Amino acid sequence: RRARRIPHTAESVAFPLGGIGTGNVSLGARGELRDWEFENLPDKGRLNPRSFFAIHAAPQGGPSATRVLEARSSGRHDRDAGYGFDELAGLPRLDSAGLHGEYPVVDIDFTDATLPVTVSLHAFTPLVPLDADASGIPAAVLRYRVVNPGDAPVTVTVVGSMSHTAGRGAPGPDAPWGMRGTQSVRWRESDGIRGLDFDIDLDHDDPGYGTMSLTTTDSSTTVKPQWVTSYWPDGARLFWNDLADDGLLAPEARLTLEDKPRGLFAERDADPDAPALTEEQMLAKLPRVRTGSLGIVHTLAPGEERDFEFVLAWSFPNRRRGWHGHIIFDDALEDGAPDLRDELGPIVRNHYAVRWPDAWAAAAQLHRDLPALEGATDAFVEELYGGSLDPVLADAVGANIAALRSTTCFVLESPTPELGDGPVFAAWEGSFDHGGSCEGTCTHVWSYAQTAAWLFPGLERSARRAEYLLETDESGAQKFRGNRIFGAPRWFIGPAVDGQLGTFLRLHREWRFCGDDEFLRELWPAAARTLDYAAREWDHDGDGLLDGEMHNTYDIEFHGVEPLSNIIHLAALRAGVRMAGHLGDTARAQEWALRADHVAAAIEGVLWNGEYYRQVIDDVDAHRYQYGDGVLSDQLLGQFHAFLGGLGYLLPEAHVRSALDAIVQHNHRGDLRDHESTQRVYALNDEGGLLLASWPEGGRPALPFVYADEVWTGIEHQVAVSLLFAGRYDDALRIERTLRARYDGAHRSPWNEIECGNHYARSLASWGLLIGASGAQWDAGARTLSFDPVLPGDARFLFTTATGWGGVEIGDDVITLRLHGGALDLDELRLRGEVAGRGIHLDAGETRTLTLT
Amino acid sequence: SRRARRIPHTAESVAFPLGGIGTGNVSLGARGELRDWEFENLPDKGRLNPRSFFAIHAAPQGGPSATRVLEARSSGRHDRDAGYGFDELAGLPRLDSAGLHGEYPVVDIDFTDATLPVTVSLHAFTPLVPLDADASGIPAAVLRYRVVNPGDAPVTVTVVGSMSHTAGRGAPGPDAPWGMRGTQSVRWRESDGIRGLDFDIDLDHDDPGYGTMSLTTTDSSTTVKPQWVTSYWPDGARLFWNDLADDGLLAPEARLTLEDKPRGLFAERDADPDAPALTEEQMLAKLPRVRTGSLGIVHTLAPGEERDFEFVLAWSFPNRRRGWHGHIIFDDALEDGAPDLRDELGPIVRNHYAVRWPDAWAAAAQLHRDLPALEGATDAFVEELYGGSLDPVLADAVGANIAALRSTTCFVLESPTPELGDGPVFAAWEGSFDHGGSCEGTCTHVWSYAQTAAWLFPGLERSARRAEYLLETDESGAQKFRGNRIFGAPRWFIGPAVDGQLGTFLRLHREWRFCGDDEFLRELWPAAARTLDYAAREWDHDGDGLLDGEMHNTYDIEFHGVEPLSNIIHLAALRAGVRMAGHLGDTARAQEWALRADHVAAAIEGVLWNGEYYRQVIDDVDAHRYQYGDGVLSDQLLGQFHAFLGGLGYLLPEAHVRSALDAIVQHNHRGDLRDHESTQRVYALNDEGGLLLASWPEGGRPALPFVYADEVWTGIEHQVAVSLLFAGRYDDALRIERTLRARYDGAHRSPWNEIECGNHYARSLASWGLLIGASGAQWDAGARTLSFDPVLPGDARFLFTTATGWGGVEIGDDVITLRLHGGALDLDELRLRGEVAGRGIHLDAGETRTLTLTL
Ligand SMILES: [Cl-]
Ligand SMILES: [Mg+2]
Ligand SMILES: [Mg+2]
Ligand SMILES: [Mg+2]
Ligand SMILES: [Mg+2]
Ligand SMILES: [Mg+2]
Ligand SMILES: [Mg+2]
Ligand SMILES: [Mg+2]
Ligand SMILES: [Mg+2]
Ligand SMILES: [Mg+2]
Ligand SMILES: [Mg+2]
Ligand SMILES: [Mg+2]
Ligand SMILES: [Mg+2]
Ligand SMILES: [Mg+2]
Ligand SMILES: [Mg+2]
Ligand SMILES: [Mg+2]
Repeated sequence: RRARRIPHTAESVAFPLGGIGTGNVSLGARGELRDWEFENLPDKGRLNPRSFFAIHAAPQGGPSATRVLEARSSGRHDRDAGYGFDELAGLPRLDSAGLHGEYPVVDIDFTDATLPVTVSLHAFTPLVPLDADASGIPAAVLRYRVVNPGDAPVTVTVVGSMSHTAGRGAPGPDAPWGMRGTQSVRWRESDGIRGLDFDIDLDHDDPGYGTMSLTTTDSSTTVKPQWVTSYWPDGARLFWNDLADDGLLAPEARLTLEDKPRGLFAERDADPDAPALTEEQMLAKLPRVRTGSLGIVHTLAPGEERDFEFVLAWSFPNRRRGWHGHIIFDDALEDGAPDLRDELGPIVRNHYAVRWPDAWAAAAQLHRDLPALEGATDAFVEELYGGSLDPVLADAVGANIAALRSTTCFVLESPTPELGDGPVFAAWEGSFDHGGSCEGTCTHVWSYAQTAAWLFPGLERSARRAEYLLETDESGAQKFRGNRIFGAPRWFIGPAVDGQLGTFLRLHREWRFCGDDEFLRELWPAAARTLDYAAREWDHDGDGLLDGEMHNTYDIEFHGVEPLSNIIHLAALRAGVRMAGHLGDTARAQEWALRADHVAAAIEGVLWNGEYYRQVIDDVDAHRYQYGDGVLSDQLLGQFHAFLGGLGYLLPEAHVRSALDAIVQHNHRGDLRDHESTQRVYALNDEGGLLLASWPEGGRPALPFVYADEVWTGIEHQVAVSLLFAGRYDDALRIERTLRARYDGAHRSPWNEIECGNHYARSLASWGLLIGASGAQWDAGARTLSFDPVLPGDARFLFTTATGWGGVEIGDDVITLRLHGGALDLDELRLRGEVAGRGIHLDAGETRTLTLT
Repeated sequence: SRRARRIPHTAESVAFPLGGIGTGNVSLGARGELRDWEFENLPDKGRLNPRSFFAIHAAPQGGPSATRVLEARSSGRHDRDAGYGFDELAGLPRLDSAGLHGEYPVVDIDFTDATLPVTVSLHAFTPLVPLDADASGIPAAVLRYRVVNPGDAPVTVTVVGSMSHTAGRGAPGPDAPWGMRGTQSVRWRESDGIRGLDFDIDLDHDDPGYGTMSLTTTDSSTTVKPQWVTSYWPDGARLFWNDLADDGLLAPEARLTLEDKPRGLFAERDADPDAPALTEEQMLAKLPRVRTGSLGIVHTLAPGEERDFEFVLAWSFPNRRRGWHGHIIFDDALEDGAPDLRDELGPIVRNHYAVRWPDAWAAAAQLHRDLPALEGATDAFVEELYGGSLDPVLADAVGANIAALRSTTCFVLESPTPELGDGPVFAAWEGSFDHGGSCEGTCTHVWSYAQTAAWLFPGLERSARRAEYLLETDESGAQKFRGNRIFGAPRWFIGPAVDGQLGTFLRLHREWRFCGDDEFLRELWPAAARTLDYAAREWDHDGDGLLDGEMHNTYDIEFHGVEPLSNIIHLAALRAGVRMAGHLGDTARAQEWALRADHVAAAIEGVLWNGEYYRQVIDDVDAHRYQYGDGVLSDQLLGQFHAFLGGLGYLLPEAHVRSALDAIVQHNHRGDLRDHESTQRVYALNDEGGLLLASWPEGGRPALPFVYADEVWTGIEHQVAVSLLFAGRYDDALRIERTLRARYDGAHRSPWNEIECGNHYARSLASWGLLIGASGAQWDAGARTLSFDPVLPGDARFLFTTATGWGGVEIGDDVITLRLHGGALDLDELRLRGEVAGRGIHLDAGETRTLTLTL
């Protein structure tokens, strides 16, 4: 296998299935399902009762074997009440496993000393670049490949057993058995698929309502649609008895073995010769989760390999209207915007529910379209992980896509009439284990996130329209957390300099990617105002440099004069000139171009110290949370945006390189055992990482900004991307190797970079590594595509554009474009600053090799 | 040189619990970290106490200083969802490694580090004084850091404890800003011969969440920051570390907040933007409500010098909400009969320890003032339990499991019900979930397994027997197996369990035999005798003397047919009944019971014995769910465990008892569980071993056997190993114990926490019987006789207890020595291996007597 084998003992490792906005379930390195979080909230560590795969292998004329299809557990076994009944941890398992993840696809290869067959699991949820719907199906393929390496036929049953997740409620008389409603399960065969269809009797508009399914297209099935529900776990024992007996299953004659509540379960007030309860009446007194099993049965010849293919699908269509987070409280709202919530009502739907209002619909789609969906997914994996990128960089780019497809992000169906009809992308900053982290598609965080802008640009556009149409007032003040997507009044807190101007940079990015001038024009009156706001409101001494108190991503305000704000502003001005001039807004184009030149001069005159850019302040201790002559890792965040936006260097190339080099030299730690931090920990011990700031020349405040001693993968990524554009390949690679080692499975999961929450949005800065490594520059307005790889010689990269995606392959004398999705109609193709092709058009499925001479 | 085997700092499960009987607890991990902060009348495994940690500043003369948290480095998962948070101070430098050496109640944690210019060890304990439940119930612990200077220059060392109070948390909402329903306080205090930090909270004194804490020393060489800065951001910790790492000295903060008014993200929406600053007091009212302080002790160590930096951590949460408030005995499960006193009695029951000690400081002051005697007793205990002849495996099993008795699982109430009169009453959960009690009501079917308190704190067990007989036993002799009436509530409506009810009667005999108090027995005797007669009357439907048909038991199901668990317990109960009846002059009842017992033993042999073991006789093992038939039930001879411990000897032919025990071992013990198939709960798995509850070596497995048959319970493992020691099957006892304790050797589970339905599970207290069976200790307080009969020949040395006193017994063929460490002992006879060693032996604490044995 190409991916690195992660052993079954790496307990943190979780490979997430599910798509954009769908919610998720993960596979651990034991091959177990974990982190069941379908229900519009995170739920790391949620155990789904009785939900597992199992194998019965019956060698012809030989003893049978029956195992759960999981490697052995390891680690702490001191659960407070033991592993519970519903975990079935006492059933026999496979000795070991290795997990090989190339997100969105995983392979988990099992090893066992005695099982008479060998097993692997291939799993994925499709990902189709530029197709957010196809990439947002609430379902996953679970495909178990079984090999008979023995000399006699083996009859193999692979059986998924599953419980629906819906229905939990807080303990109480409205939630007997912790369940607010009662589940159902049945066998179903319709829509070209067969299997188990789960439901619940909650109201159609209850936020907790949802469905699940476990299906196959395999005709060779054996089923127990509904396990027995008794007070004791009879269901499970009967299931195992049924499976290990013969590798076949039957429906249960009786759905409960209780006649009436007795012994410990007796109702104190029951009439002791009440009439017999019907089974339905007895079921009404019992636990409300339901479980079924779908088995697929094949006799494998000596040597034969066969796939046992399932789909697991789910649908929780209803969200409560509002973030219901921990920041934007209904008493932290400012007056001024109409409160639409009573009129619009208490629910907003997930977008995915328009096509797939229940699990069956999603399953049926995934099975019907599997060749194309899988074909796309596989082409994506091959381009992303099978080209010339160093494996570390492919890992950083690819694995972090998981954040975009996690509970951190979601897509709402028409949440507010003010944006018109259609999907609106919105996101937390991250996911706490059990709730959202930091609501409002936070602009100072999300400005670092690049992945969606290149893979699902539609989503990012929908978000920019919320910020400009709803969250930007007449003066140009833009909220950095948005509440108006729900119809709710705005958050009362004011603008952040990085969030407001980062948003403006993202408007440029979005427009550059799609080429849609109408998109830009709609947002332009508000966007221009936000750029004007900065020079007017944030420069108190009229020198062109933003100064004094401005709020930033560090949750504090910087004072004095300093590069984070100023270099972002410089980039925004440059972007603003491009957009203004294109749109014919000649007054702003001129005004901003003058301003930009003046700012760049003033940055070099004031903030540059001959090695890096730093904060000019009278007294670094006069206000808490400053940094002064410290080296701020984000000093050049503006330049990261500029490189990615095709704006090149904002400042003298040698000065930018010096500054980057200072960041690497001073702020990168190979080992953190001696680091003296009172802050949050995302790197420690024998790990390394880029610090947010350090003070190599002294001047450390008593109380520096409150995250200065921390390590943020997002900042690591942005700096590495800048280093790539600057030609500092070795250092970018070292940053990325070091940070991804913290996420190699030993202590943290590859598919979950963390900050304030799991699947943290800043981690999506990582996509810029592909861009920087390849020097990809797509301008949809010019219809030009160019590459300029940092490393010389032969190369092969994934690329995206608005209209199409594929692979680029570069040699001495030729460049090849192969398109896997959509279409490409280039005015011009450039390689290393030279014209490689004019008028170059390709359709999906076509390859063109162009001579460079 | 440490006697306990070294547990590495990488063993994440390991937690050495400080605290005493009924006090609540905090634990030490193998990194030397404090963890599992659970002082407040409920379990709380995994609760992190913000800003609560020890650190060292080591300033070598003429060398670079080192400032470190006095913990080894963490080593497992680091993927906390938000990172390690500010208040964990996980980004401060730590030590390369540590080795934990626990001989409960004492622990030593030895740090190793390549950069620190001194070497550090932590010695910690909460005193344990056998037979003194109060002295063993101090809500405090000693934390004594030994620092050695192995280098070549003097080093000025500061060892600093920083600590937050735990009190005040509230459910999310407007009255719990920052998650805190009250505001804590901390101050420097010097009083009662001690000094340090005194923590309080502005909750009402009767609030269940009210309490205090203290961190004190008697060292005069202190440096202190009594109250860290409270700002919106964690300025306090930054200032703390700047202050420590600068010079190893601390100062009080001139400003208790660095906020002038709420600003920025914390600004109040409606505030006037140019509002003036608030006072410091008004500003603190708007800020987080936990308070932190730091007590440092400073000494300069010459090359080769060592010094103790001694702290005491103490706490007090005096108030419990009246009632179990568990998950079984809800209002819809309450019986009409006994009237509801709850409204008449008032909403709070106090912890017993809160009678003696008003607050944390009081308990700290006691512990410091009395420390030489308390520690002396504790050290003498440790030496007898762990420094004698027992195989270390056995000493481990006996001593580690005491933790359960001193955990949140158990507590002691001040006078919860007028119906028992005034005084402390012991009560217990079966266990402790991570964040709540497991299975309320001093459950009798579970607690009948527990032996530790009956030998170490018998008074506690007597107080509980009174609740059962006076409160939970009706006029027919039906006894509840979960007791709600201690709180003045109606009884639970569920009826008796055969093992619970008869197990409690066996424990009455046990308690009476230990103490020799006929008045204790007489008060309970009418109720107790009715509970024994209840069995033969109500549970034998075919007149054969054997209990038959539907009887509920510890497996939470009912056995049908006729089967040994019930019947061999009954046999044992009858034999104990005869002793008690005979002594009290209830001569007619003694005779009746003796003859009934003779008939029961004969019927057991004639019906339940199959030539190899005892089993369930039933027409169809599948006619009723949850049976076992011809399976081997590990608990078949539980009655015989009681009988052995109660001095009653073999209940059945010796060869048959040994055969059955051998069959339990042979059939139900597993060295490895890779091949095991269980749809049940997991307490043992994979490459572990254990004793299964049942197995079917000759077939006859029901489709749905009892619901725990395929499980492994340490309590059952212990009871069987105890019986095996009595029966002379030492090797097999040791094997069961070796295998079970290996499950709790720190690799996957903690030595100090055997688990079943909950942490610190009461059944694990069967482990005390290993000492009794290994030593063959037989104490009869009514006869004033003490005998030993060790399973292994030759020289031996054991802990022993009696009602009046405790100590060490040293045995050879030439002499037997008693050394009494506490109390007194007045023996009419001392016997060894059935022979009189001496008569008229009178010892006081601190004395020894060595008797030469006859040739
Ligand atoms: Cl899109
Ligand atoms: Mg959790
Ligand atoms: Mg349905
Ligand atoms: Mg079958
Ligand atoms: Mg200025
Ligand atoms: Mg490591
Ligand atoms: Mg075509
Ligand atoms: Mg075309
Ligand atoms: Mg917990
Ligand atoms: Mg006080
Ligand atoms: Mg100082
Ligand atoms: Mg009866
Ligand atoms: Mg009978
Ligand atoms: Mg082994
Ligand atoms: Mg192991
Ligand atoms: Mg000798």
